[PDB]
Amino acid sequence: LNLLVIVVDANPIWWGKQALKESQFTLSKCIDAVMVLGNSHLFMNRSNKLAVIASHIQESRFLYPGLLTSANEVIVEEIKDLMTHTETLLAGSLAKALCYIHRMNKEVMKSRILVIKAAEDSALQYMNFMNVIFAAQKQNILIDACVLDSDSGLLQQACDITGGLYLKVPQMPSLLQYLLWVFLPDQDQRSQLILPPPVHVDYRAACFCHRNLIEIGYVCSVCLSIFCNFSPICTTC
Amino acid sequence: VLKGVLIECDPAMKQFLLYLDESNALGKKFIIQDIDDTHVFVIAELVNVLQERVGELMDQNA
Amino acid sequence: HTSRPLWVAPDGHIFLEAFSPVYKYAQDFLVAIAEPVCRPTHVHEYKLTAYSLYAAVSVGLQTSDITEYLRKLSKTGVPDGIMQFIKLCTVSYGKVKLVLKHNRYFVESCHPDVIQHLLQDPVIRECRLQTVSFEVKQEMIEELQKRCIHLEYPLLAEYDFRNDSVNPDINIDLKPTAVLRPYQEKSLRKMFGNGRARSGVIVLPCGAGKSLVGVTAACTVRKRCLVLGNSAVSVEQWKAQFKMWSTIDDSQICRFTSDAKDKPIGCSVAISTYSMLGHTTKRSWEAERVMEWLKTQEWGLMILDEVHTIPAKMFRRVLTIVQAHCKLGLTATLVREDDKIVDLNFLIGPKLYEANWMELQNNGYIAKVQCAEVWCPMSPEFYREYVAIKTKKRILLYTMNPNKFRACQFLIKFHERRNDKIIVFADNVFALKEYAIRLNKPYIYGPTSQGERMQILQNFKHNPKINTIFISKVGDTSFDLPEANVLIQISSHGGSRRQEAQRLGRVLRYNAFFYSLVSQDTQEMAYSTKRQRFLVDQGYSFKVITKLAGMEEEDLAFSTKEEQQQLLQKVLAAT
Amino acid sequence: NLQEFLGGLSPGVLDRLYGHPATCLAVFRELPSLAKNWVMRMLFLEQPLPQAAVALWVKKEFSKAQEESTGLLSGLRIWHTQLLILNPIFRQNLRIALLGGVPSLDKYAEERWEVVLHFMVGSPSAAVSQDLAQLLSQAGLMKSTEPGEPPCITSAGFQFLLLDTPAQLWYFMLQYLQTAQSRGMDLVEILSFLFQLSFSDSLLNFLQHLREFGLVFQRKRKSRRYYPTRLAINIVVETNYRLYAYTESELQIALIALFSEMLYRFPNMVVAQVTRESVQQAIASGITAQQIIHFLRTRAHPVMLKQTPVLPPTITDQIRLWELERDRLRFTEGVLYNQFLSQVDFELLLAHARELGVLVFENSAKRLMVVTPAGHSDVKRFWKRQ
Amino acid sequence: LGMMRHLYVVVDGSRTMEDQDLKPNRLTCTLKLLEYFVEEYFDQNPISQIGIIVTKSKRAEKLTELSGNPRKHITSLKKAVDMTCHGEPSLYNSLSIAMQTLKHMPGHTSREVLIIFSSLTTCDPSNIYDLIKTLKAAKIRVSVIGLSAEVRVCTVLARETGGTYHVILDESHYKELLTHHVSPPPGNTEPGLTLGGYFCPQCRAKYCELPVECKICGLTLVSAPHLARSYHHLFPLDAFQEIRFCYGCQGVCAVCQNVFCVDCDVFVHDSLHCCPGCIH
Ligand SMILES: [Zn+2]
Ligand SMILES: [Zn+2]
Ligand SMILES: [Zn+2]
Ligand SMILES: [Zn+2]
Ligand SMILES: [Zn+2]
Repeated sequence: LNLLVIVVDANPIWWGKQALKESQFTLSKCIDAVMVLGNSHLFMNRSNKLAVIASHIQESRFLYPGLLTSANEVIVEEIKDLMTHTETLLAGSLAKALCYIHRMNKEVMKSRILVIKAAEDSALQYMNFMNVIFAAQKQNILIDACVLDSDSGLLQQACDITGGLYLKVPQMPSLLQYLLWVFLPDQDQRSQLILPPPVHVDYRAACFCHRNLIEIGYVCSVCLSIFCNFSPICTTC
Repeated sequence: VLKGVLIECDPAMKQFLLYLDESNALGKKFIIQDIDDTHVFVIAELVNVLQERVGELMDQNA
Repeated sequence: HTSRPLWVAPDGHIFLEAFSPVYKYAQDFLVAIAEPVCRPTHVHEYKLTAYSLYAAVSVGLQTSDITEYLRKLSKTGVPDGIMQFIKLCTVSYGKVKLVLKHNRYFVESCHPDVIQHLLQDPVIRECRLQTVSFEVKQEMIEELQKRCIHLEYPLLAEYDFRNDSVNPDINIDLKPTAVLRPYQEKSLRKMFGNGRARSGVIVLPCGAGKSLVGVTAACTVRKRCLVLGNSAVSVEQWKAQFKMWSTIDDSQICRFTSDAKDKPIGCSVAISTYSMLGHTTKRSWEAERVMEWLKTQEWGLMILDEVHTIPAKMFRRVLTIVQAHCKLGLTATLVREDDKIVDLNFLIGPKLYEANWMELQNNGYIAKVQCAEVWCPMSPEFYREYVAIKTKKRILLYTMNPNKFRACQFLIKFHERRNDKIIVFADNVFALKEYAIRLNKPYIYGPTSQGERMQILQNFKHNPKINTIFISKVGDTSFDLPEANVLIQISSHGGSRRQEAQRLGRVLRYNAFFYSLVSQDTQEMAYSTKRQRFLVDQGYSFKVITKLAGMEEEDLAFSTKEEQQQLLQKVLAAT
Repeated sequence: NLQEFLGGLSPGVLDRLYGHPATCLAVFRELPSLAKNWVMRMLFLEQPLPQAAVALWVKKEFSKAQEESTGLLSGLRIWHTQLLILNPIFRQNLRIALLGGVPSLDKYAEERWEVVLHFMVGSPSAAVSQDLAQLLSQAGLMKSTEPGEPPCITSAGFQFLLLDTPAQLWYFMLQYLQTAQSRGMDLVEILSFLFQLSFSDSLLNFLQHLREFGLVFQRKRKSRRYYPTRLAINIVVETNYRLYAYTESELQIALIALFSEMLYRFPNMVVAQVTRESVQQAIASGITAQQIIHFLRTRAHPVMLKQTPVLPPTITDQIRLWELERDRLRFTEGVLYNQFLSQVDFELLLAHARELGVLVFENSAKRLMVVTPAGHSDVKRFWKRQ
Repeated sequence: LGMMRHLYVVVDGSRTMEDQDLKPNRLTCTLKLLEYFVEEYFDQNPISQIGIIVTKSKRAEKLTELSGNPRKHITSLKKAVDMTCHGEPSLYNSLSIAMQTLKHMPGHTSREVLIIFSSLTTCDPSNIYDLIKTLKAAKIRVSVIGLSAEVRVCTVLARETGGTYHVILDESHYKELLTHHVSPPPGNTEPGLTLGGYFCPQCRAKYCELPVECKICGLTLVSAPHLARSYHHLFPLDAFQEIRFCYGCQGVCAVCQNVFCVDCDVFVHDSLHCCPGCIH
């Protein structure tokens, strides 16, 4: 019961930018906030599970499945091995997240995925990122998300299709207090608490040639491919 | 001013106890004073021989 | 030791786990070997009998095919009293054969030393008059089959119908419109085993294809069939089934039910009743000429519908009046009181196939029945007299219960608001009148007619205005009751588990569901658990409803006590 | 229950009870639904949040679960008002639990716990240890009323056999802990030792009692450190009333024979039957039908734990309906008084009858008041003295 | 795959709509399954439309204009449950209303008319057999679902224009016949997507949470996640070949050479619809 997969944004280009920005919030002061929420999920019930995924560039390693002193010393040594194409990939990590939930749901459970996104969104994976949301919506898997600086437009649609929460933190070093407040309770205890409501949804699409975010465009009538301001003929078939 | 152990039961089972009062199956003065269509006052020394008579009626429908 | 899903008890009892991966190849073995006792959803329980192995070796499996496939599906090792009993009751099958040729019965053997042993029993000598034979008397062919089992040399009735050269093979052919379901194809595969027909009993449900297997068995032997039914309505249906799936002209499906008599002498399929063929009194002249014709022509594949009434005293004299090679018995409920179904293993033959009742429900061939036994408390004015007397007047007192009246009037209203078709089965015909005129509903009283029996039965089907009907001991057979949806059985015959599996057949012909009203703390509680004694062996779950879904809030009759005191002055006034 | 025991306790022992890996995680693991959230919310706080905030942190729907949570959460004395800052002994040690500051182990545990349960049945292979026989009789599940060569089993001992394997152990330690205040040691160190086992000199003597039921494993006759077992963490049933049981342990067979009847016994399977005359044979001693249903749902086969609701509903109320045949004719004791022509006095007696809590039944036609004989000696004084 | 559809649904309002052999009102069983039909239509068809016309007393009245609102149709069918249903219907008038405003749709669509007909008699003031020559010219595909019988003109109307004609066995057969019409048979429109909760991008006309077109500027406002579900049929994913440690669940694709398992091979192809190794 209550399996919680955390997908951390381990983008080594954005985290190195803040490591020299002297903003007093590095990666090592953020993975330990995942480790405390990882440890605090293993206390609210006896039979609770955990899985942490790290989103590198061109790689996405599982962290925790390779008492809590053997559950935190693995995530410490794996960040020490993974952190030693200038945009991160997120849909490859949520694809492994839906694969791990589906296997652990075969050995029995309500599950949910918490994404801690840090860098800006990559619109080049919108055709794949939207597939893993409907694959998660058909199994009632919540996709919660907390963002650090910039509102990811793709990630707000993940929390409203599935039914999760979207929360923009205003402060970097108070990350753990938001994580323990709105993402620590499960789906059933969420109905009995007050959470901040979603404030905005970023509904756009992408062209099939430029993949730009369009608000007014042209769709085909048989292919349903949305296009930019040309509309000569159906390009696909 | 009389002394007697109380019995509450189903009204269907209550008429069984009034039947044993006017048929002398166990003794003469079984029911001291009927009070209600759910409660019946019986004497104290013949309760256990009454309990086996109800258990006989409960076992004629096995 | 964790696969191989059986357990062979040392007396004989086979517990089969219906969750193993090899269940479908172990259930299709134990049907051909043993007979089913109980079949719940998880663990079945078969039983090794003497007659069940005679039906085993009649099909192509030998005595070394059975004891070598019990070891591979054992989980224990067969415990040496099943190894000996299988070897004993299978090496003595094909030694004595009862064959007839031109209207004379003959006991035939091939090994001559059996005839040197069979002709010293003092009753086999009373039926008389390599290949050693001696002619036996037709009139006491029943006692010969009793004694031949009594000394473990049983009689088989395998008709070898592909080549007989005496009988005029008729043009009965199965039309390509009657497609038969895979449980019917499995029952006919055990009958026509090695290309030779076999006299057995096939137990399929009535709403299931009980009649199509009869027509297909007549379509396969293709000799002079003879169909028997219990009622004059049942012979009106077998004509209507032989015209639907068998392509026969109207000049060959003759009936013999004493009302139309469409030239019954000189035909190919004769559909008659019991107590027409075994009518023990002086017959009419038109019937005397047909029974003189039917007594002198050998048939093939008699069909005896409603097999459970054969072991009576009159209806078992039929099988010695009419001579037939094969004898198929089609029923729906094989159980019967007085212990005479073991008697039926030699009047007809071994039990061929029994349909798995929970499997036909799970595949959609039979309606998913939600059994329920709502029991009603006794009124305190009525229990005053129920414990006073013992002599048969208390049967009226528990069937005319005022609190049982409120559970029938509520259950009728609860399904009339759902557009369900209600049949209220109720014996004890005085309770039929005082139930069906206080709700103003039609009732088949039993001595009504043939005319108004029909018009009440057909406005019930094709009209959404008439919704209920109050039958009384009429629908206890294979009648043309028009597809009820619920069935509120009120105080039927005493302890017969045959009847409450025939009332169930009216429902499966949750989609449909039937009730059973019981006045609690009376004799009827003991009866209603003796009648579910058969239905729990087909996996049916009988719930208990103590209080209904708001019975005290609608306009139910017998509200006050002054209108409840008048009914006791009407019921107790009969005596 | 655990929080039933800790609720009736002084604050002078709970503050010294809170060790770092043992007790603060154990009480936190048993908090009902929402109390686990408030402790994690103010775990990192230092200034007390105002008292009106936690009433507004829930919806108006499910507002009744708010007070029963904090009634327990203040009942164990985790916070106080402080004007709701947590206990400094509790907040510090729970933050230590968030990273602050071999088949022989299993087969020994089952065969050593089974011989404890075999003492509660008739068997010559009983647990021969005289300290355990006096331990059970003061707990109240082994009646003697004599010296006795065997000890008997009372009605509460029959209910102990059908409790769950974790749940029967918590009832067993609660009677060990309630009597150890005057015969053993302090309650603080023995209770915090069990919670540290879940994940002085006198404490070695308590270890040798766990050696008898099986929660530790010595293997070399009282060495330095122990070895915890799987006990120290804290069959099918058919529509035709048959239950098939794939066990071969002799304890589990006789537990079926309390409420069933045996009709075959293969190796690795025992088939029994739940009948009317066998459940009522168990209810007559009192193993009442709410315990029979809980016995089969915790011990169910994997093929029963499928898409159907387990313990199919025809058999789960037929055992309940066979309990209610004993429920007819509930006897209760009383004394009557009648035969008074005064039409006010039977109404006058109501003002002197109800306030003691002795009246049983009330009538309105002839107004039969019935009093228990324990309260009859004083109502006869009021009638003669006006 | 399928194309755009502009489907009218013609509902009978005759005297015979008070008949039994259904739910106890024949009209309210039609309106019950139609509200299920509108919901299932817009889920297998993202950018289509539905009009609903009724016929009563030799006249046809357009109950709802042809618009792709999946809510405005259901709240109008719930309003017309208590219709009086007097007189005999018409089939020339209903296919004239459903032709004067279905002739002007663009030619790259599949214009259709579904007539649910309970009455037997179509009393109409003109000849029907020139409409069927006109409906065949306008490429309209008229299909009829009949009740209780088989009218001759309803088979000529179905098989000449190109539709089907079926008759009801029962209410279970009626729900099965409507589910055959939700599937589409095998040009560039201008929509505007609806960022900011639900606003309008062309003229800032705020309204409720609908995929309906703009009532002011006339632009269709669709939700881009709704169109995203109908992908993965075009450039779909291929199957794998099979002969321990996995790549998806961590405990064989021929594109990127990534080993999967049996529990992953059933999940990538069926529900995930994208290879988890191919996204890297
Ligand atoms: Zn296209
Ligand atoms: Zn573009
Ligand atoms: Zn606009
Ligand atoms: Zn895998
Ligand atoms: Zn790939």
